[PDB]
Amino acid sequence: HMKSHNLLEAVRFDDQRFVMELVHESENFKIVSFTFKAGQELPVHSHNIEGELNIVVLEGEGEFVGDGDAVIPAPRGAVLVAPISTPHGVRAVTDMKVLVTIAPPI
Amino acid sequence: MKSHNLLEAVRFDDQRFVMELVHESENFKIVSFTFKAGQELPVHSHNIEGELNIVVLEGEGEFVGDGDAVIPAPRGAVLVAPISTPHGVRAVTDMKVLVTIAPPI
Repeated sequence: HMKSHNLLEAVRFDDQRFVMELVHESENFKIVSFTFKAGQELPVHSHNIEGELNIVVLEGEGEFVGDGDAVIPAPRGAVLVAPISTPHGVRAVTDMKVLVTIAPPI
Repeated sequence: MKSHNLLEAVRFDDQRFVMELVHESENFKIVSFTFKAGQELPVHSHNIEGELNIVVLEGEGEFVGDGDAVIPAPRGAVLVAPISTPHGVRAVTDMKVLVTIAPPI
């Protein structure tokens, strides 16, 4: 076991690209955060396997990106749920942090 | 596939916390809980393997465990715990959390 992470207590930016940080990994799920400066992006991708992910916008605003660069607005508190095999990406409009939970883990 | 703006049209109930199913599949169950300040998701556990995570989307609270032990849960805090470890949530301010359970019970 049991533990907490204050994910907005101190965020880490990188001006050249997004920052990826492992929050948790077990047999049950993998939890990772992505911290973006405004305009940065986690490019659209997928892993050709079973399971789903959810992407929760913790801070800032952005877009959930998919197949053909199609976008869903991702305001703070928005959650995207998708199969891991479905192309997904994230684009930050403002400085932004998201949490990704993947189950089962890749 | 599908997105939910969980801080849009937030629903509170004066008498009890509001639980809303976000997503359910074989992989995980995703549920939101919306609390007025002072409301609580009572400490609970199920004797089965798996874990849950609780993400604070808005407001501030406390993650609650065995013996009423607390861990501050500011906005953006994430609790990860076994499903079998006693876990609850207490809202200090009006609060909304997202809970992901894997595998779902």
